[PDB]
Amino acid sequence: GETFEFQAEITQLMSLIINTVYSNKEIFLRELISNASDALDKIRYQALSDPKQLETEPDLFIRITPKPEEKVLEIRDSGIGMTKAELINNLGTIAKSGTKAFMEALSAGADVSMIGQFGVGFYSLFLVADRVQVISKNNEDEQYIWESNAGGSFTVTLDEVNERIGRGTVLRLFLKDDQLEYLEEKRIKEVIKRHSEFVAYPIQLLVTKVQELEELNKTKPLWTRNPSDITQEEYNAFYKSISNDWEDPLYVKHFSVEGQLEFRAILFIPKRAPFNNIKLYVRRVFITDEAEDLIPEWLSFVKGVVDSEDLPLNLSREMLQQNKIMKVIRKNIVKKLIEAFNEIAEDSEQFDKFYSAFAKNIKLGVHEDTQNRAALAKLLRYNSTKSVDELTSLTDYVTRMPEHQKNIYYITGESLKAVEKSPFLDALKAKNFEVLFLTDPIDEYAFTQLKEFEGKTLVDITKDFELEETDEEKAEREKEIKEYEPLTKALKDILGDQVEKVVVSYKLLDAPAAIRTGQFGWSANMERIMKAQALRSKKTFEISPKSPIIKELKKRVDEGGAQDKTVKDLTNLLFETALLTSGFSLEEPTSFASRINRLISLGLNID
Amino acid sequence: GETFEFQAEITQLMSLIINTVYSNKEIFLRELISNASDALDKIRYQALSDPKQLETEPDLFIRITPKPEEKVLEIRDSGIGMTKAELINNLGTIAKSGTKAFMEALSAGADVSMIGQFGVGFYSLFLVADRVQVISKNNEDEQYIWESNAGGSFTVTLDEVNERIGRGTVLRLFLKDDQLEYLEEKRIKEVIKRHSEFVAYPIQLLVTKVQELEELNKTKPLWTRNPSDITQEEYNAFYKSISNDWEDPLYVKHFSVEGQLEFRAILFIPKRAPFNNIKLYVRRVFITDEAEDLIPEWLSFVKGVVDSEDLPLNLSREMLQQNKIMKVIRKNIVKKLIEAFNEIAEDSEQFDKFYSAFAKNIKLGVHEDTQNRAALAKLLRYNSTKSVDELTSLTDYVTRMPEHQKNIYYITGESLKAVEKSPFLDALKAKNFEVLFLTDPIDEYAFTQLKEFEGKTLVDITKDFELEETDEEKAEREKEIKEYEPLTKALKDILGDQVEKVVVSYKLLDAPAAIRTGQFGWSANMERIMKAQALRSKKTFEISPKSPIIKELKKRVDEGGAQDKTVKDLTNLLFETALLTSGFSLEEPTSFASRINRLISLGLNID
Amino acid sequence: PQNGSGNSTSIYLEPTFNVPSSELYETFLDKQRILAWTRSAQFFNSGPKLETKEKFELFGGNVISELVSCEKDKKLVFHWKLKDWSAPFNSTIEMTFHESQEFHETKLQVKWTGIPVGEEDRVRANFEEYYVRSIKLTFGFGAVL
Amino acid sequence: PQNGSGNSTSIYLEPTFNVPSSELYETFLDKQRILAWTRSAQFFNSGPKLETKEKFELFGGNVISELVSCEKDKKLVFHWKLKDWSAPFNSTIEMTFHESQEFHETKLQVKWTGIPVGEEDRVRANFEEYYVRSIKLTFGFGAVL
Ligand SMILES: Nc1ncnc2c1ncn2[C@@H]1O[C@H](COP(=O)(O)OP(=O)(O)OP(O)(O)=S)[C@@H](O)[C@H]1O
Ligand SMILES: Nc1ncnc2c1ncn2[C@@H]1O[C@H](COP(=O)(O)OP(=O)(O)OP(O)(O)=S)[C@@H](O)[C@H]1O
Ligand SMILES: [K+]
Ligand SMILES: [K+]
Ligand SMILES: [Mg+2]
Ligand SMILES: [Mg+2]
Repeated sequence: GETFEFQAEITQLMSLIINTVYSNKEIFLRELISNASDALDKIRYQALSDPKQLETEPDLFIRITPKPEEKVLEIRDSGIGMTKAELINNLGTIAKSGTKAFMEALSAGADVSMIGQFGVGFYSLFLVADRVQVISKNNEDEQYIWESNAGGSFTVTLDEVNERIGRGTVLRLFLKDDQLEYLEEKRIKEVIKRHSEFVAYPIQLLVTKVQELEELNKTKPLWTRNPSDITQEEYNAFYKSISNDWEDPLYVKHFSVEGQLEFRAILFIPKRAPFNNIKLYVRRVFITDEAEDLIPEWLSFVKGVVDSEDLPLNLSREMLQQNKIMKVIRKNIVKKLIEAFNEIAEDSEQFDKFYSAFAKNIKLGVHEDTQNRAALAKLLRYNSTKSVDELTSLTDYVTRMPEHQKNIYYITGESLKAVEKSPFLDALKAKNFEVLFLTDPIDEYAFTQLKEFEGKTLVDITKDFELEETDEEKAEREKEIKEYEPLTKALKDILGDQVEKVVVSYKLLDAPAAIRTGQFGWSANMERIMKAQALRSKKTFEISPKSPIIKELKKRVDEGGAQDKTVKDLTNLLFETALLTSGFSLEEPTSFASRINRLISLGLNID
Repeated sequence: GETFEFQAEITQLMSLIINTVYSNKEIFLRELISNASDALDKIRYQALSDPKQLETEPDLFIRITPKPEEKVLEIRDSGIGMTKAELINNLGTIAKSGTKAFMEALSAGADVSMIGQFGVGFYSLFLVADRVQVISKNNEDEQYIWESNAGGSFTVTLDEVNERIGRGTVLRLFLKDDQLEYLEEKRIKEVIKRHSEFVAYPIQLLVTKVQELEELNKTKPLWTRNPSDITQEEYNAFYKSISNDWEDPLYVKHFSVEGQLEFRAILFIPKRAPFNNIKLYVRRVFITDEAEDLIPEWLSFVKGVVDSEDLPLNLSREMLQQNKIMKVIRKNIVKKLIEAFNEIAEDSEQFDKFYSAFAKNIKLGVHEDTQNRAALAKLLRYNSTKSVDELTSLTDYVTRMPEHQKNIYYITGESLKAVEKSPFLDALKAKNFEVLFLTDPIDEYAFTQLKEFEGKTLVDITKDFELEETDEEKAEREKEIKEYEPLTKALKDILGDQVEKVVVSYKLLDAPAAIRTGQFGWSANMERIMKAQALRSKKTFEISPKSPIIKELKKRVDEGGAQDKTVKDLTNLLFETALLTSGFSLEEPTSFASRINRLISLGLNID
Repeated sequence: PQNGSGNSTSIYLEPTFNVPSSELYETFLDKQRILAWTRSAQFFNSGPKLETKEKFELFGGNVISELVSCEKDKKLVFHWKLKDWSAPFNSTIEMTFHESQEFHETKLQVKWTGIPVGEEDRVRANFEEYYVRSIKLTFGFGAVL
Repeated sequence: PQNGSGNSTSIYLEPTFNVPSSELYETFLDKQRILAWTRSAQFFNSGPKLETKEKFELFGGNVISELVSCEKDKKLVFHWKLKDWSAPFNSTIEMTFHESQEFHETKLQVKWTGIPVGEEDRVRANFEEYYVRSIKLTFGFGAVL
């Protein structure tokens, strides 16, 4: 067998890397700024041992000069520069990354991290330009010109016509006739704000007015510092830079993880719900913001950035390959945000503004997420019969629980006024049982999945549920039910199939009758919400044996008026009235209004 | 100036193309099958001129042989094969694509389209394998072995130990110890079902039971044929192959566009709403299904595939670069689907099943889309006072319009029973004006953006709107209003700030009073829907001067009972009763139920 | 080698439904109830419910299921079959009821065997769409969000 | 060269609001109404409404606007300013009312000048969130879906 080294076709590899690698055309600016940043990290590293190399050009900056009169976009940097041998080896060879070679040559204990590791990022500039004119100047060499028209060969010529620069590299990009948009002020600022916003070196842009120098990276990244030394106004300016929001962030959670996977994430909580926002950075370079399994949907209300160095970047640095470390970051983000939510709960003044804007998000997490369902339950705050003045927590609900109460009672509705005076509270108030108030449609969706809190089962009072009772009460209530048995039979066959059964309930002290949904099914509010969604059961008739209306009803039945006209009309009127008090929207509202107009006319002595 | 040809570092280019190009690991199988398909397209092309080249191996197939006892995944193909010179030039050189060179050498008028155009897809197999053993055999050469361990060089040896194959290429992939998942039956079938489902050649998989040959591409793509020759059962099997749905597609729209941009799209309409599905193919090869703006959100209920050849594929063929031709395909998809919707509307029996499942999607398009807002309006079907038996169209609503009606009247509500007997219809029925019935919450969102249909302005009868009237009626109605002016003033200051004004309306013939929302604002149903969303004004009191209740009310006011206890209690009762009839969910239902229990007790002579 | 077909596999799901065992058991047997959450059903027998060893077509005749054995509110075993599948392929699905009186829920542990290897995700994802979410929205046996 | 700042630009939007000109005009002036749809406002004057040449801070003092001229239900001109912007940068926004009685709507043509070049999308996207959708949800001046 004969051995052959692998080869590569150069005339076709250039077309594949330039045209069929990078999706967006504006990515060419991100690679040139990154290369300028890497160059500024080499000369700065040499300044730690020999300051003479830096005194040639002490000002470290990145200057961008658009020229509409010449259709040339110049990008000047004061880095280490490239020698004649480096222009033909590092810049003239595909996949040759001199920046990565400089990283491997660093001493043990260095603190200079660079981005250049592939070696094909320079060729990305030809997406918007036809020919490039790279002007380089190093301390240990002369000033040369690197000119190439994206063909097959490049020309290296001793610079004898351009300006004499001290140190660095100048890149003259002859943009295409159809790519002249990158010479405008708006497009240049857009790419830097998108990809090179947190460069460690000031990026200067020559803006004409009179020509001025515009600093496009005034905001510095805060993930390189400890969260203790960072003040509050610094986090506010950082939030206003990563996001277009105008208000200050309500809360900021800056943590750092080390070990097998290191990443520094600064997560902000806005003041109001924005009804992916987590950006990913790799060494002061924006990668992408389309991470799918990075943060759950119910948690997507927060913003911030995540800087890491172990992310498997692809050739274009526009997306992350399929890996197993993203779910590790996802768990850490959820863990730190839940712990951050507990820190907000420690201050009642701050948690009020947090809950008044992100209540739906917390309740959605209990409905969707299961790993931290019990953890997010500590954040749910609702009103009750004993807390009509403030939003009480589920933990405080257990503290006020008597020794004989073992069920968390709650009630759903459309608003607070519809549940604070509901007749279903008369039974629990007589037994001194606190009942939670639910005013949002998503409240029942959260309790449907929780089902328990600190060993107490969630029980909806609108559903058919039995309450604690003694043998003395059962002996007196059972004999009273059978006396109303002909009445319950009379109320059953009159309504027809509208209800499943007519029973004598003792949980009603003031209302003469009410309607409760069947157990194991949806509630009164749930049926109303499901039928009211723009993108989108069994009832029980209960009567109160202590009200004078029901007492008069059983009298008319015993007289022989089971099919009497007045009894049937009064039963249907009381049935539809109980639907309104229970929260059921009655069908055919004109039949109800017609019966009301009759009683109104009879009240006015109008026959 | 000295000129230097561009070079490439081979030892690093291999690591970049293999590791940092392809996101998913399963993509290695898509490239090998595509290469096998290209090989089967070269020998088949030669069969058109010389059949002797095909008689060596007439059976054209792609055989995949997993071997768990050896950790080797063999992929056999009966293509043209590679000679010794081709294994060292086409397979040994990076970015060298012998398939693309064969395409450029085709004669004028050929009908053989291949996928191989880059020249780096072969190297993708090393993502899951350490060393490869390519066994090739061509007609004009001998059988050789191409072995390479993804290092820096490859070995070419005359095959003298393996089996003697007729013609084609065998690829033995020594998978990694952690990549043994690709040797199972489930993972192999998953990748073919995902990427190589519509290969023009049968893909055989050696499944052990006893070893059998499993055909993984039994379903053939229908976009290569004309839509006329394709029957209905072929479209049903194609829909069940592209999507996991079990039911037959309700409608199929197969069109083809030529010219500056050619693409063949077969779009299916399911039977029910699935509460991106459009796949993109390039020459019988799946590319991606994550198109951002290929189809609007309101139109995402349809499924199907789109085959094109002008898509700017990237190096990994996993996504499409930013371009301007996708919006051209988007307009053609919308145009053809809207025309397809009109074809469904021609058959009343088929449009009933289409509207009963995709009514919300069509109404959402009128609310969201503006370019075809008037076009989608022809598909809206609702009930009316004259169409209580069938869903009438908006076009038929104009045909039944009298010569004096110039406004489309509609009403919103929770269901059909709440709007079919509403008292707001008594005025329009007296004038013989048809009124549309709206039962879905999204109905008002569609009419809020349409605002007009065939020159007729959409008018909601629940809002304050003036109706046609003559000078004779205005002279008799104006003098009657001022007689009820003390009554309207009495009803105003009693309710307080609950209503904005109390006016005497003549649009009520049976109901004594009703509530209508203020103009320019939300309606009664809109306020109920907005407050009932899980993810989330002004009223007018109108009285009827022909009802005996209002006649008795003005009498009590003239007697001196403007602040009488009976009058105030009756006004509040009539006001809340009007809220139920109009569709308003009144607050504090116990205060209403308490007043009903009083009239119930007074009706039973209970003091 | 010889041409044939692949092997079979098995999956296991536990979709929780808020419905008593009496109503949920009759949901998969009452022909009037079946036509509600399926919107397409054709029964061979003219009986009021499903009997033992009774075949019936669902979803436009594409789904072929047969009740081979069933216990009183506790077990439901069907021979599930798809029209796209081959003739020797016959899948068996077992439904076991677990009524929890503490939370008023009901866990329906589904053991589905006989499924082809290339048909795992097709019948599992659709089971949460045509069988789980369909019943939860038609009869209201649980919230969907 | 010298160090300084960039130039300015101008944008034009037409957010349609379902509200009469009377209510919409007073919405941007009534201090009680402004605090509703902004949830944060710092009015320096002790008057019941906004007067000519009156500065007021919005959204936690980050937004600085001043009514320099206003017609009667027809024109609203404000000197909009952001705290993140430089001192010489002062933007001007003009609001014109185009209430229509046939469709029962009102088109508020907004001509916003003086915006920095690197602040176009930041003030345009937020205008549809803090100014357009905020009023449509607080007072109900149009449906949001
Ligand atoms: N502006 C510059 N100043 C100095 N050296 C530069 C400059 N641009 C590029 N280089 C050098 O040229 C080499 C090749 O250029 P690149 O193709 O950008 O390599 P790269 O930056 O490592 O690749 P990526 O895609 O950015 S990881 C770099 O490794 C640097 O050593
Ligand atoms: N199984 C095969 N049988 C015959 N020739 C093959 C086979 N696989 C690869 N080749 C040849 O080897 C060349 C180089 O392989 P590849 O890297 O796959 O090139 P390619 O297929 O054009 O690149 P892409 O990514 O598929 S566009 C191809 O152009 C073919 O001519
Ligand atoms: K290079
Ligand atoms: K190759
Ligand atoms: Mg670079
Ligand atoms: Mg290939």
